[PDB]
Amino acid sequence: GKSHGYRSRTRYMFQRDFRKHGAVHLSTYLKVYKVGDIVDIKANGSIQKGMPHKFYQGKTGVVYNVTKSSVGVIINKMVGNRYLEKRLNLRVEHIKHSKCRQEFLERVKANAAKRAEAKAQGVAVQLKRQPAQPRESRIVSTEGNVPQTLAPVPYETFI
Amino acid sequence: AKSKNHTAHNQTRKAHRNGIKKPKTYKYPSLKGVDPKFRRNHKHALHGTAKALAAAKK
Amino acid sequence: AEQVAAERAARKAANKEKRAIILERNAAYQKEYETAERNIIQAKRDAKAAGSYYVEAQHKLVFVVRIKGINKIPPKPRKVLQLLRLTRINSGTFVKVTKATLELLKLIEPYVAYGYPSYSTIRQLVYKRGFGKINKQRVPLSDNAIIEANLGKYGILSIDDLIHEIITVGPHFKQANNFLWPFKLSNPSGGWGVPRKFKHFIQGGSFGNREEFINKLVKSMN
Amino acid sequence: GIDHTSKQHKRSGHRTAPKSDNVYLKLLVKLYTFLARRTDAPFNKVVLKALFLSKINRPPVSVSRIARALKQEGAANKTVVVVGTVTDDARIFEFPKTTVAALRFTAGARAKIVKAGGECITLDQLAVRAPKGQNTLILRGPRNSREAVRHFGMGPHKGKAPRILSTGRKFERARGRRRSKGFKV
Amino acid sequence: VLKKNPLKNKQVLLRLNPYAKVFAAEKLGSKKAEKTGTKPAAVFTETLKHD
Amino acid sequence: AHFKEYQVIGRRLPTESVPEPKLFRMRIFASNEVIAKSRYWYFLQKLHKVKKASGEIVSINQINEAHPTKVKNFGVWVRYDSRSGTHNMYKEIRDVSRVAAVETLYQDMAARHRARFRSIHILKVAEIEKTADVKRQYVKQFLTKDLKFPLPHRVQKSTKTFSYKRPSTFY
RNA sequence: GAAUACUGCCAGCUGGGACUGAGGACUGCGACGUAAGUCAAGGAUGCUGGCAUAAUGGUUAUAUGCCGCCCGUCUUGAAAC
RNA sequence: AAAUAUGUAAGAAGUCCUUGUUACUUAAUUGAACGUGGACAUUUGAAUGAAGAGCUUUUAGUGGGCCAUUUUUGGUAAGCA
Ligand SMILES: [Mg+2]
Ligand SMILES: [Mg+2]
Repeated sequence: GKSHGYRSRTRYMFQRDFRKHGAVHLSTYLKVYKVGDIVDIKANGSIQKGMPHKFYQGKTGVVYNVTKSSVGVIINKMVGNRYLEKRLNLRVEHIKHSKCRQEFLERVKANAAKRAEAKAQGVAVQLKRQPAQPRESRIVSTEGNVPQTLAPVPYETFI
Repeated sequence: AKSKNHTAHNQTRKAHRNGIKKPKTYKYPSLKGVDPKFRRNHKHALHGTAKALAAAKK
Repeated sequence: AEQVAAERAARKAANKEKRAIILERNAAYQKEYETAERNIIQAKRDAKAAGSYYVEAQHKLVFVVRIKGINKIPPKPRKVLQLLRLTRINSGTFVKVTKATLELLKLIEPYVAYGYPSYSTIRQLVYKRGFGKINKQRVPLSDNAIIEANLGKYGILSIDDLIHEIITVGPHFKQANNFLWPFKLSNPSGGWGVPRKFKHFIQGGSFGNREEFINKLVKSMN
Repeated sequence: GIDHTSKQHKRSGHRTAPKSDNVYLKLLVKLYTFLARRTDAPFNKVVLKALFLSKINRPPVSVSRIARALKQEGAANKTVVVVGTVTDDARIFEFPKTTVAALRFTAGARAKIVKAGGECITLDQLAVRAPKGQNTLILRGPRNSREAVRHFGMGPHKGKAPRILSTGRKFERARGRRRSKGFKV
Repeated sequence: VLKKNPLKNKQVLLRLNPYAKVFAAEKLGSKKAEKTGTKPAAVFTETLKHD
Repeated sequence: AHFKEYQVIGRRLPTESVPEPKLFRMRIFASNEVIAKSRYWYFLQKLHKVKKASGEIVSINQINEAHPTKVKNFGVWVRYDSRSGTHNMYKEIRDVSRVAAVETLYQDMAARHRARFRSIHILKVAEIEKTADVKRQYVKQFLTKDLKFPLPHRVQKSTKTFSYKRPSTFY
């Protein structure tokens, strides 16, 4: 018959990695999570308690509950034609903070600093990001850079 | 009389007819599943805060 | 209360200062266009004289025309065509050239023909097929009062002011472009020039980037 | 061919020109569609849309709700407006000297209001007293208090009132409702 | 009631643009450029004629 | 189509670690600028580690023929892909200009080997400055002293569907 | 030291042909005019001829050119042997 | 160890400053959560488009499918599965 267990098809997903097996380092236990933090989920195969299901591997969610050794995380799961709210109790070995959130907060504080310093002059702050604009005019010189003519190479076996 | 077993044909079209609407998020989400020792203190903290604000703006 | 002479004369006078402002603005736009293009030509000549090469700036505007019909389109290019407002064959739209829009143009490469429009074809498009979107209705332009009523918040007063905002991609290009209804062109008058359309323009077909040959095609279709 | 991004030719889905054949209601919506077209006040558009509504979208508004609305500060001399009916309430004992404009008044509500010194006013007299809704206060009854909305969205772990005729013991209190008989919902 | 087209119909052309009258007066459509006597470099022309 | 020759000069995009890249130049026979720049980037992706997103084109210039009314003999070295493998060929063409010579070359390869434009690579084309370096008989035939030949069997196409006399093929 | 080709622009001029004439007092934007006013400026008017009847037209039969498989049903699929 | 697909973020329900509550927590006004008061507004925090956005009730028919490109399994293969 068919087989769809709780950890089916999780072979390479829950292998550890090359040459970093063994016990886990103490930074994962010394990291501090608060309610509202945004965290990434990546399971550790060395810890069998508090494991996430294989669906939530690589998923990103929001902390809603902090307990003794675990963290409650909220994920949005697509079921059919809508998203449902899923609450997960995961031990802290299987989560880490999302770095995109702290990058955005750094942008927020630097952006507020720019607005605050330029508010003393009113110099059209222009605080929105802009994407890659087309590159403008330039003059390239041939002083020591005379062009070298290239041609297609004929065919050879090369074995 | 064998028949077709399973397919996922037309399913994404059926889903995207009326969209995959994101769930509605709210200020003050539900406190169910939150730790009872936290909620038991949170009730008294909000009660004291409401009493202090009522006495301030009475 | 006669009310047919004094208010009419005041309206005529107010139109006279509006016409004078439009006239001097168009004089300034014509002067800056010709000085800009002559400066580019002279910069190329001076680079050739000095022995360097003048790499001109990449074009900041494309015109995109939908070439393929509405049947049998994959969902991601279909959604990109809907977001670029090309829901009909022979429909055209100006796009500001950015990396974020170049990825869309790469996505819908096999169903559009796009390129770099010139001042002449921009002027002919806006003058012949010029339609604004006024509370979700397609209104022909035909008078500067419509344009100064709807885009006068963002400085645009006349049809040539709108043309200037399109060609020199200014701060309110997004507002001017979304005010402009998508251009409904016809089939080309002399034909497509190729026996078979849906190959790339490099392959001898029609789709892709005919980077500066889009003016001939759009002037034939317009 | 057009690649349509929406449904073509769809109705707006909002009811205009109400389905009732009441000639006085049609006169009232004629008066208020004139007022909504030309008085450029939002009150007239609000009461014009409220005039179209069906019976379950026009719940009754009690005199206790009217008095509770008048106990808001700075609202003691406003004109209460109910697009619908006004019923009385024997659970309240004192009533202020208000003016209430409404479609219908019950006999008890009209007696209570004119006994307290106030007055009962129709919508056209409201229009000629306050053409732009000057110093008014619109009240609405509770829509989600009907018996029918109890059963709306019935399912597992909803707590949402099964459609049943007879109640008591042995009418759906068993397997599927307590864990001693199978499971609990 | 009817869309009259500019680039014909000089009345509606002048209605939309007052500058068209003085454009036609000065003949800016056929404007004579000022000639410059610049010559390209020998490195440019030998790079061009290089095989 | 009717071919034109362009020089296309391009380079990599300048970085802080290395400004002023080496400005490679190539000669392309193409119908227009777009096809010329596409073929330029095609051959530079075959030669160096660069692509169009990582590089730029600093110049494109049409090179027209220096003496378009001198009759030359050109030797052309070509790669082409057959149905089973890749081969090198050398063909020589007596013609008045380089673009017309490569046009007749493309027609000749498409006619005699069924090789398409996507399969033919032009290694080089060069004018043979001296006679008796010509190695093919079909072009060495036209280099003889006082070359003259007749044109037998003249066929004159008519405008009318009916002719009122038996035609003559004298020339 | 020129010309010409090629490509591109003109709010340059101008000839022929076809289809359409919706709307129905005025209002608007304009242009030429010092002004009165005029105009190709928010949709056709002016002049003329023949006929005033089966002439146009409608209907119907036939002929010609091109096209057209038998309906209803079950079915993934029916003109179905 | 790709390509293609795939999660999250791109603010006003935000950031910063000050100090109120608690029976939680700390050696400790230490922290946790929710707050009072104050400051930051149209470039309010990338692009493009929006055709209205959100929400509810009720009910029909359907629950034999098949074909094409690409990936792919069994089979020598199949207009095969
Ligand atoms: Mg196809
Ligand atoms: Mg064809």
